[PDB]
Amino acid sequence: MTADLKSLAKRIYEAYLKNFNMNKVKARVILSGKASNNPPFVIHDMETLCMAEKTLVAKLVANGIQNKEAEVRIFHCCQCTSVETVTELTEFAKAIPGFANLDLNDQVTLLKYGVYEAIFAMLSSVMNKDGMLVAYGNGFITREFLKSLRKPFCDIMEPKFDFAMKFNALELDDSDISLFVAAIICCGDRPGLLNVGHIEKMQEGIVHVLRLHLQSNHPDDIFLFPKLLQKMADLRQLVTEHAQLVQIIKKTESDAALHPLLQEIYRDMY
Ligand SMILES: *c1ccc([N+](=O)[O-])cc1C(=O)Nc1ccccc1
Ligand SMILES: *c1ccc([N+](=O)[O-])cc1C(=O)Nc1ccccc1
Ligand SMILES: *c1ccc([N+](=O)[O-])cc1C(=O)Nc1ccccc1
Ligand SMILES: CC(C)(Oc1ccc([C@@H]2CC2(Cl)Cl)cc1)C(=O)O
Repeated sequence: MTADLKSLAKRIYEAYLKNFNMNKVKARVILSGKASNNPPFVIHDMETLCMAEKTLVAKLVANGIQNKEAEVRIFHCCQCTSVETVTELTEFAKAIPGFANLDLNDQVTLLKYGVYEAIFAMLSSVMNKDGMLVAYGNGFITREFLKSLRKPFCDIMEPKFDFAMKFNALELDDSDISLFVAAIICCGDRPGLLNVGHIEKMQEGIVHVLRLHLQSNHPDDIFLFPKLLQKMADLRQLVTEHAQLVQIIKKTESDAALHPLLQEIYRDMY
């Protein structure tokens, strides 16, 4: 249990709560509705989509996407939410003791492979069996409407709902997700890592606080730590399959222009 570790556990917790505006507590209260009778605007078909797109009429006109196919509009603003999460993650990583001290090539490498493995883990916080919160909790896209899209777009988010359902069953709080996300970033297994030895030292410190933190917060889930280690493996597989589907859609779809920042991350990944 010790004391210095508890401080580190909360440095990682105070960060995250500061960099990620949408956490599990806020999301879990919206989906519960036990704090407001003003539910979010549900998006379950093309009509509700075009309605919700009436608000964001400026972002679409200036971006030249107003008259694009429905699938290209969704996975284009949704692509904009990941560019924001990558920025927040880059700042959250600074709170990880030892990360700012590593070589820039290693920092860029760790974030290059860990951003999406964490985007999908945190994405589960705003997901249930029927949909996921969007627009900072103001909207709610249905899990079925995303499947109703034409392939391959309909095969993009369904795997995320699959992981989220099994992941959310572990019943973690932001205190646990923070350390978990920190462990994802500190992974000495990423390809091309220079000082592969030091990063392993930094990962052991985080993974150790995570094991002790889970043992202290979820005392009855003896094997919660092994379960999370398995989830880290599934996230790596989930990102691999996802990144492969972006390259496929990047050439076979002449109307879906990938974002520049995300274009560098997906380059020569898996
Ligand atoms: C993304 C796609 C479509 C819309 N829309 O039809 O309004 C909105 C968004 C979105 O993420 N908006 C947003 C902006 C700023 C902060 C939170 C959410
Ligand atoms: C980001 C947020 C919202 C929208 N939108 O719905 O108009 C678009 C974006 C965005 O980043 N679009 C984009 C795509 C490709 C290259 C640059 C910018
Ligand atoms: C896509 C990925 C992540 C989020 N998010 O968690 O804020 C949202 C979206 C998204 O596509 N939102 C959306 C779609 C359509 C209309 C409004 C908002
Ligand atoms: C997690 C998420 C939403 O996955 C995507 C989805 C769509 C795209 C864009 C449209 C093509 Cl396929 Cl060029 C890139 C990444 C993201 O990275 O923002």
